[PDB]
Amino acid sequence: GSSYLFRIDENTVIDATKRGGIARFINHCCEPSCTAKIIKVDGRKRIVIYALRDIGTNEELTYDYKFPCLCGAPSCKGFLN
Amino acid sequence: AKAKTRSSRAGLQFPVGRVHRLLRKGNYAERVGAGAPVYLAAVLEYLTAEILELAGNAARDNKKTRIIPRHLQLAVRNDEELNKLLGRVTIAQGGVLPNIQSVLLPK
Amino acid sequence: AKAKTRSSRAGLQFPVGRVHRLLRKGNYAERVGAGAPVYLAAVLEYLTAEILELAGNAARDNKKTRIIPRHLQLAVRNDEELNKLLGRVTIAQGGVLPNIQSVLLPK
Amino acid sequence: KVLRDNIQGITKPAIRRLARRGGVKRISGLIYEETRGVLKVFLENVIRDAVTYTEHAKRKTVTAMDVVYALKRQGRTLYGFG
Amino acid sequence: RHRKVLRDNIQGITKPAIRRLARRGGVKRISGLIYEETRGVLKVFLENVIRDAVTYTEHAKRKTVTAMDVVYALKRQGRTLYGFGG
Amino acid sequence: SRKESYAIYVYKVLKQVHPDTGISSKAMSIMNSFVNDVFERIAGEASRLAHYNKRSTITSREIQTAVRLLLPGELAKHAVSEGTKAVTKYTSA
Amino acid sequence: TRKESYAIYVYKVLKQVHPDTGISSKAMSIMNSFVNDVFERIAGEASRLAHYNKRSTITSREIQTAVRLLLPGELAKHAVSEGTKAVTKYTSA
Amino acid sequence: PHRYRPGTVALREIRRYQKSTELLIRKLPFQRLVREIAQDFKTDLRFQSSAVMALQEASEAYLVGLFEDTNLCGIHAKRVTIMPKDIQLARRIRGER
Amino acid sequence: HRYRPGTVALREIRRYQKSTELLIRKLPFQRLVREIAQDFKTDLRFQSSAVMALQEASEAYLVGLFEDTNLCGIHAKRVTIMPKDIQLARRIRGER
DNA sequence: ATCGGATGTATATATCTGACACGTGCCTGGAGACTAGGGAGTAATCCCCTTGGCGGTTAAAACGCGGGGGACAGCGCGTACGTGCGTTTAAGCGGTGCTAGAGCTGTCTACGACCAATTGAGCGGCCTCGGCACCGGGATTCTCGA
DNA sequence: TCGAGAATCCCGGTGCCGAGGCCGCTCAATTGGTCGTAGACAGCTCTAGCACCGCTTAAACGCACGTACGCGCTGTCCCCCGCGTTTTAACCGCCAAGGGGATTACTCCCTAGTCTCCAGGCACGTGTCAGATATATACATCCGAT
Ligand SMILES: C[S@@+](CC[C@H](N)C(=O)[O-])C[C@H]1O[C@@H](n2cnc3c(N)ncnc32)[C@H](O)[C@@H]1O
Ligand SMILES: [Zn+2]
Repeated sequence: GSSYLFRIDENTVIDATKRGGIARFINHCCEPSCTAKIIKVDGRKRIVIYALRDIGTNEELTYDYKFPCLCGAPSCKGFLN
Repeated sequence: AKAKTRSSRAGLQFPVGRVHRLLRKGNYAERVGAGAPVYLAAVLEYLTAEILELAGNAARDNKKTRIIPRHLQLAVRNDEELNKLLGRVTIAQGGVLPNIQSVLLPK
Repeated sequence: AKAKTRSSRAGLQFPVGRVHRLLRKGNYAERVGAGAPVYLAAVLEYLTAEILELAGNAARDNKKTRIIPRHLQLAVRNDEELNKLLGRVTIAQGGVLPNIQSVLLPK
Repeated sequence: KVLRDNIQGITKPAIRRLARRGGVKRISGLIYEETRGVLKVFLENVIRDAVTYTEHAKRKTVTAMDVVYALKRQGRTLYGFG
Repeated sequence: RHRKVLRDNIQGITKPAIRRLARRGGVKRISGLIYEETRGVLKVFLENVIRDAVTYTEHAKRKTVTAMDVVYALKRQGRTLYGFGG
Repeated sequence: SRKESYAIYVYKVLKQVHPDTGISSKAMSIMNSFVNDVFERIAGEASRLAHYNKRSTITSREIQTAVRLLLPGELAKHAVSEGTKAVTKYTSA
Repeated sequence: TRKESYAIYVYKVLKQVHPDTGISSKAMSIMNSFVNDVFERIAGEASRLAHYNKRSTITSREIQTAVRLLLPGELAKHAVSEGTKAVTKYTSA
Repeated sequence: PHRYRPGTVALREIRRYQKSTELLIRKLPFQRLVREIAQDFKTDLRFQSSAVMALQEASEAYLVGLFEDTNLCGIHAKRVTIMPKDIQLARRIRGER
Repeated sequence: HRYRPGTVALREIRRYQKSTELLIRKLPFQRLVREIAQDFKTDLRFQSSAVMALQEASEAYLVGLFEDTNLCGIHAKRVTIMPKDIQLARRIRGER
């Protein structure tokens, strides 16, 4: 019950069910605090998660997914989509 | 590691041959010690490594491979220590740090 | 005029013996020319004469014979082209130039 | 030929294009004569020390390094030209 | 003999001594919040000078911050001080 | 004529930290003129420390104390420790 | 042992232009320290200027072109004329 | 018509020009401005073509470093304009004139 | 008899601009220098003419800041300096 | 406009003091003679780069217009900084003691200058190709009048 | 709180040259030797910095108070932004030409180095004189009341 894939280009994904980094663990919130631009490092594209705003000490990060909203935020759409 | 090319004896990539020449026919003091160009070539390695780490770091954000001078001002002015070191300087054809004073931003 | 003491051959009161010593064991260049300490001792005569003209000049305005350091800041900051030369400097125990901004003066 | 009033070629948008890089929002129109009274003051200091480094070297061409030494004199530097 | 960790000697730069430095600058009315701000700007100026003033002695292998080395510390920051030699 | 530079020596440090990226020829002349500037501030400052103390040698101790005068804060502490790491490879081997 | 100064060579030029006027001991130490500072500005600037043209000699021509850089304006037009007067009166005499 | 409000051609052209490198003063009114000021010090001086651009880049990056200092000195008076009683403040603070 | 708000100050300015003694006292300033120098070495020993050279160089800087605090507080059309005036004069000069 | 105090400020003696201008001794750094020598001047070539011109093309500046908002004056409030009066609490001082460190002398060992003898990394030159300029479709989105 | 609008973003294809990779090739790097001398020792003398104490009071400290200045909130008008249309000179890409920079090659004369000399000027001991407190005072700016 978790969508542990990703997309680099439309042909291939980055799975994160069994393998992966610690980068998978951050969840959805419709208000963003992180995005992930796709950069290329030496012919193959890693996926790198920057920040948008000044995140504080132990301030829980967000991420938009852009394909309910259990964040508890009001200023959001009530679903994922 | 090696015997020739003193940099390789020290483990640097900057020449200790050229730096020991440029401490004598630059006329800085009478008699430069033998350890002195080694220490100086290591520091000039490290500050060049500290810039070109941060330069290509913000080359990746731009998404370009090679480093243009615009990436160097973004590596220098974004970093406080480097900024202090390069306080007076102007990097040619290098833009500015993108900021607006936030009074001027709209309501 | 004379033969000994090369300042007296030049007509200065600053020593050209000491200045020619301090251009070799100060390590400024390799080989200092013979005319070079003469020209330099004349300039250091003239700037010392330009200050001590204006220093004792403003000692007569405060009516004292000898020059205290307060007279030196009044000779330097009142000048128009010694203030540019001694721009960075702070003359120790020397006060400031007496001025008020004239908005603050009464009606 | 001996020229005058070339400083009005630093034209009214090109002061305001420069001022946007400083990040200013509204520019009162008296700025455009104060700024040309500042660029002329600044270029008189740089070129007169740049001519002096050529006059010593017995040349008739202000080369690239002789501005960079004239900028290193005043407390700026220029990385990029030598 | 006495291990005194000295703290709050900054409160000896007193409120009627920042008034008289204000007067020699030629300013008229001072706020109430200047007095805990000038001490923030005094402790920044003294930190930069003494850190260079110690380094000049620590290299010279002494335990005295002599007045040639304070003058050289001020000369490096472009605030030359005439009156103690150099 | 032979006008030397630090052109190839910067290039061997770019192909250590970022082994795929390149560098422009304008941003080579900045790093060629960066190294020519931190030289004259380190050997410029360590020609006063070996003159105020009436020494006559730029030893390897002044270039330590030149670096702790110029370089601010945590670039001083890392470049000092990059120095003595690299002069001790020189003295032993 | 002995510490040299510019104390006496100031003192003759004080009695030259103000022949009744004395000076203090604190305000001699400023005028001692001022002469040492105009030295290391001028001989500093006339050393880099010897290096930039790849000569190795501070001749009289450099200190004409180092006074003309540091000294701002009307002091430059005087102290050049006060120099070349005194380099003729050394050479011809 | 579709009218842009007074204020957001400015805050577009701030974010355009701060995200760009290239020269903002045209070169031919800077080639003939430098040759005006050099003609009062030494007559008939040629210029190397790099030594115009070394003067342009050190003057474009001076006036930008001036206009970042007037705009702090203008916001200080609760304004958003910049007047010439700001440039004559931000030069007087920095010890220029 | 309770002379006016403001003109004790202009009598206070003209006294202090025409005088040249040191304004911060000697003994509290000598304990400030021996507090700040504890971070950079322990048991230092200041030569006692280098706690004058740290005084006459420091209050000739604080005075030179209040001459540039006052020029920008006049610029905001008031006569009262404030801590949003000081941090302009340090920022424009390039201490930040 | 101007009074009435009035009160600190700047204008005159007094006279003591310890800062300074001065007089003896000496010593070390400055002056001359002259030596070899290399660094700079002075010719010479030579060709690279700057000055000049022009014929385009057109981005960009110059100009004028409306309209909008930001500056600036005014006014009123309320608060907090100044003024002073009264009162503490160190600073300054001078004085004596004490000693840790600064300075100097002198030995004496490591070590950088310098020389030649060798050479191999580094610069210049030449090929080459891919990273980015440079434009087109569309998708978002960023504002604003609906 | 939004649908039309438009600038930006972005992703694409096609082309350019300038970054990168080598080929030869010289001079600068290496080194392996001498050579004295700079710095590194201990060592010693001493002086200057630190610790303390008693005092004397100048200055900080606190409070009360009233007052003027900051601030905020207005309205105004002016002047700066926005934009369309016309205008013009920047730009690019030619040309060509020659001045001046750059190097080479003799040549020479200035100066570095060494020695021989000696008095300039350094520190010291000296009296003395221009100060700064110590003191009453004539009057400039300031103030409550008129
Ligand atoms: C992409 S994975 C996120 C990583 C996962 N939550 C973890 O920490 O292992 C998707 C998971 O996030 C949760 N999720 C998706 N949208 C969410 C939202 N808007 N608020 C809270 N949780 C959300 C879902 O339950 C789903 O299992
Ligand atoms: Zn939510």
